[PDB]
Amino acid sequence: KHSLPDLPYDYGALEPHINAQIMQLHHSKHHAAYVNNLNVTEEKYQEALAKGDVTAQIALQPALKFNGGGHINHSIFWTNLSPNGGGEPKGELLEAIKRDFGSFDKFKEKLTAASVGVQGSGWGWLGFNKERGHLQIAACPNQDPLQGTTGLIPLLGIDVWEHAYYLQYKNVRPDYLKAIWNVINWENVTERYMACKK
Amino acid sequence: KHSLPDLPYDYGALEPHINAQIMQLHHSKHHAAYVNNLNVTEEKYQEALAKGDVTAQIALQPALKFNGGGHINHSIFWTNLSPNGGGEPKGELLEAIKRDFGSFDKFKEKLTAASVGVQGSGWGWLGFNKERGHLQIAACPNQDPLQGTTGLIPLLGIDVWEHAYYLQYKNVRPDYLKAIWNVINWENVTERYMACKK
Amino acid sequence: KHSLPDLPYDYGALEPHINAQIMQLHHSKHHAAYVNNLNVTEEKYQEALAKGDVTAQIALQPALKFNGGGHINHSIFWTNLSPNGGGEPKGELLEAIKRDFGSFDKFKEKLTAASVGVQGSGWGWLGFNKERGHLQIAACPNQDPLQGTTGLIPLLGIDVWEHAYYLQYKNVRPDYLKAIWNVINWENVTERYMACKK
Amino acid sequence: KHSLPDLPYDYGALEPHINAQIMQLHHSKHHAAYVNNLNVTEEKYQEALAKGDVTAQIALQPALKFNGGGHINHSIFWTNLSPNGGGEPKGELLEAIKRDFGSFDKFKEKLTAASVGVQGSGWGWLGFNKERGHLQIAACPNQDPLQGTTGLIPLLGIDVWEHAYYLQYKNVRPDYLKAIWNVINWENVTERYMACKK
Ligand SMILES: [Mn+2]
Ligand SMILES: [Mn+2]
Ligand SMILES: [Mn+2]
Ligand SMILES: [Mn+2]
Repeated sequence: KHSLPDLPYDYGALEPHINAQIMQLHHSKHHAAYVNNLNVTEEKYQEALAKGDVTAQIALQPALKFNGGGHINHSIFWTNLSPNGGGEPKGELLEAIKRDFGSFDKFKEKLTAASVGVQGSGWGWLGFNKERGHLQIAACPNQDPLQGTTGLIPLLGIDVWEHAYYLQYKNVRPDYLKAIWNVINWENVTERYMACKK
Repeated sequence: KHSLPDLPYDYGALEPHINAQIMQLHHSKHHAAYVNNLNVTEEKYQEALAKGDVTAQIALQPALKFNGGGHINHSIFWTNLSPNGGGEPKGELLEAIKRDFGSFDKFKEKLTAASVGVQGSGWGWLGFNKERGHLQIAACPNQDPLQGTTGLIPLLGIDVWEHAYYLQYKNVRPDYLKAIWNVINWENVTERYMACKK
Repeated sequence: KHSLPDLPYDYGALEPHINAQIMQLHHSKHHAAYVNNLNVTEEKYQEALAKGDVTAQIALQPALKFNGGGHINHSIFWTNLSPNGGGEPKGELLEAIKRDFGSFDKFKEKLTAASVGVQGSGWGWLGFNKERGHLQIAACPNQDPLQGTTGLIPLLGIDVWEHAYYLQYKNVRPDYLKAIWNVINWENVTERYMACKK
Repeated sequence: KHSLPDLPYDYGALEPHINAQIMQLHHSKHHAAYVNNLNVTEEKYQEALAKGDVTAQIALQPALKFNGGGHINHSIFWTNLSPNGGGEPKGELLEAIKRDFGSFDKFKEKLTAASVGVQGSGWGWLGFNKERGHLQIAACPNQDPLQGTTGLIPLLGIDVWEHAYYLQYKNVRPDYLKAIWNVINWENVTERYMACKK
């Protein structure tokens, strides 16, 4: 079975950057949608695998990636956010940011960059490229997962799907994206960071 | 130059199905975004064509389709909607619907079908397949145009991009999709229809 | 376990249309490659499913579709070919061809059409669209299966991957495509046809 | 007008690695195909741009990228190959290879890696990522150009489209890929390299 994470703060705790109406729905109506369909599909995909049924296995695949990836994209997100989060990453992570984007503000535009240009629905990502032992920004389509689709390890991800900001910023994706920095829980983005080791 | 169509009714005129806050923004902040970037890109793409510069031509391509298709997808949409629109297509169009989906409610389910399943951002489409002289439902990704990407002729399209319903239906795409029928200006969907001739 | 079909004729039996060097390799070196990797992957995909491991499940997906689809695309192919095959489809199938493409020669160009324009590697397909009870030509990318990716039922498929003709027609895909008609086992393309029933 | 480059050696000059039957056809029948269709399409695309005809512009797009990118992918290729080419990149380029893949054999494996895994038709690429001032291996689909589609600068590319090796290595892509090293004209791959400057 797969289950919906409780988010590490109330809905309320990310005001004013992200309002609680958006957190209310992102977690409960949105993320829960994916977990449940992940479950129905994975269910169906251990049945069809078992029969060796390669066309219904291939047919259950976009379903599996949308909800699969939609479950794990949004599960990393809540953790990347926190009220006593925010500011700039201390220590090691910061230094890697410095070593790879030149400076934290250069790193910040480079990620607003990726995120603000997702044509349609998708995500912006600060990832880790462990074959090259460095940071790496990537943007992903729909709920297409960073590691499931590129092999890069997710440290920080930004949802730019309209359901993530619209009820608040309306058409202005980059306003959302500016608010977002203030709740970025660098203490966890670092934990993910450290996990990766050279 | 490309210019933003005025929509054929005030924002207000599609209440309660689509509220005027949504119409206000879809036309003004959203569609206008695409026209203007269409223009900057087409500008740049007659410069680079002129230099025979095939890599910057290929680079301006997703930009051109997003805003190109985003301009023409949304320009057909306003025309497919009207207050004294709605109900059931009379005459010829209805009959083709009957001949191709069996009945208008079978046709309606088949198009909610397409639309409600757009993984991510995209559109549901009642099109015309002129190589086979019949109707044809198609769903398109992002602002990927029906005829620019499939050759099918657009008669009726439904935006299922979240920016089309979210401020009102929130996570409930199919509620939007049920409201939508009541403003469907069949008189124009028919005009597009007739244009196609066998 | 998945196993390689024996092909229903010797390599030799499709001369001169397709030479036996090509049949030798298509079946033995090519198709067998896919079956074996289908097996290793499906193996790995019942392990990771079992652990509920959604990122390695999503990572095994292009592997599964390439070899999955590559196994079932090529398994339908051999059956669509035969020496005492060829000519035009008798009875019902022919009539559906007449009803959907106007005539067998109109149907033949419409399928050379699809096949000859596969940008890169892929397949041309005479399929069945069972939601609309009619024939339907479709072209698929790489070893992307007709029914696994579109829901259409495969009656006749043409490989236009270069490995299918190159050792013989070299750069001339459409020469291959003309030869191909002469070995088209219409007796089986019909059996697939009939299976579909309205 | 666009014109076919003469290749910098006779067909013959890359034996035994790539045979002259393959060079004969790659340059003459294959690359020439793309130049000519580039030309017809670019022609049509300055007509339709001129009329502001956004759906026929979007329709001429896959045509333009296939032949556009197919023209420029194959034009860089001939230059990356030479008889008095081969071996090990001297100086600066070598050092960047050392700095980015650890060693030239690690770099070689990493690029056979990319190339040998192109599902279907495509290319493996040693590129330059000028926003990060370093080397970067990328693999591209069909004739999808490195810089036109990723912004990375092409220094060395390997065609793994079957038309590049099949008449010689048949199903064995990696044999082709091993032969390939021996004709790699490092003197030019370096010139492209140096052009990029930090
Ligand atoms: Mn989301
Ligand atoms: Mn819209
Ligand atoms: Mn094949
Ligand atoms: Mn080539």
